[PDB]
Amino acid sequence: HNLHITEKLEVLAKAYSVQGDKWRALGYAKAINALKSFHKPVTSYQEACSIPGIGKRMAEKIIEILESGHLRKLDHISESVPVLELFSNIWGAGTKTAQMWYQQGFRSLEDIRSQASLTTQQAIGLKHYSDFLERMPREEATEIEQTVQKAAQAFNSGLLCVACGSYRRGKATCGDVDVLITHPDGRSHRGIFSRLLDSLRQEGFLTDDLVSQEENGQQQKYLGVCRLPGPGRRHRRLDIIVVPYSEFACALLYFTGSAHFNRSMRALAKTKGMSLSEHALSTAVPGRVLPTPTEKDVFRLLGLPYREPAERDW
DNA sequence: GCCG
DNA sequence: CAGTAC
DNA sequence: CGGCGGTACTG
Ligand SMILES: Nc1ccn([C@H]2CC[C@@H](COP(=O)(O)OP(=O)(O)OP(=O)(O)O)O2)c(=O)n1
Ligand SMILES: [Mg+2]
Ligand code: NA
Ligand code: NA
Repeated sequence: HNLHITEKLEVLAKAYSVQGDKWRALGYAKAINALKSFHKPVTSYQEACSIPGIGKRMAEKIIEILESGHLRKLDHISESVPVLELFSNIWGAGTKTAQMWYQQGFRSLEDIRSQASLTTQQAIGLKHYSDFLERMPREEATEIEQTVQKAAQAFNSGLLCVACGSYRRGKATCGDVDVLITHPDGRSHRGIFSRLLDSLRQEGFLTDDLVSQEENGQQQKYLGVCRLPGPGRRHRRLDIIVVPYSEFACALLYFTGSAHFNRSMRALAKTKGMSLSEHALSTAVPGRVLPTPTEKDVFRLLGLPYREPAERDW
């Protein structure tokens, strides 16, 4: 739907975000969404005030954009913001690191390459800078998930592998590939990361590891980098989680998202004296875990109608 | 920034 | 722990 | 006045 007030607001929101004002940025995000959810182009100050997520200050900005066709605050955004955005788009660097690099006089990725001290993660993020900002066709995400599934089912064919994130939400393109792995017997998921990752390494599929606590038998996730074989391939981000079957629905719901949708659902759980995580839906406090064999049960226990993954793309 |  | 990440 | 989702690695 709408509109063009949001276009101005998003510039401001991004400026707040990269500069580290996360809660103010959150407020803008919620306002921007409320605006995008409204059917009718907002006209009245009082109208743009009745909307949940819109207050006195967001209203005024809306009124100025309606009257003047401009938001004066956009003329006074710090000159640092484009460089902060450039730096924080390095995987493994966030606002704190970006701000420090900026304070140290760095202005370009060449500055970072030649003069900044990089964490192991950040060096990987930098060397794949363009690739990690690309989205892949969902056809490619299928190939990547199948690669993971084949390696997994090769040593335990009962392993259940499901591509989640934007892929499961049906998006045409994917930022990365998110794969959930579990086992219906409730125990054969334990300790498999070593075997799975070793297998994917043997064929040269994995190219870099970002987060992978392989000294821990209770490792929950792998975040890394892969590349399919042959010409015309880019490096793609790969995220794998391995979960016990008892937590399947909550893990699936979480990993499917969207992130915004997860936050909304967890917010709602709080209002009902409950707590929702990737492990379980509980009553609040620890608390008592509720039985959730399927995603549908999570919605039901929260008093919600079920939403298909494509309807969770918030 | 928003909200209770 | 703070930072960054999902 | 003061929280905003809930959680998993890293060093
Ligand atoms: N702050 C976040 C980030 C992610 N997730 C969850 C929901 C989405 C899932 C995968 O994360 P991403 O890969 O970042 O999201 P995506 O929906 O798959 O989008 P993209 O196509 O950009 O990867 O993990 C979350 O709960 N909270
Ligand atoms: Mg994803
Ligand atoms: Na980053
Ligand atoms: Na490791």
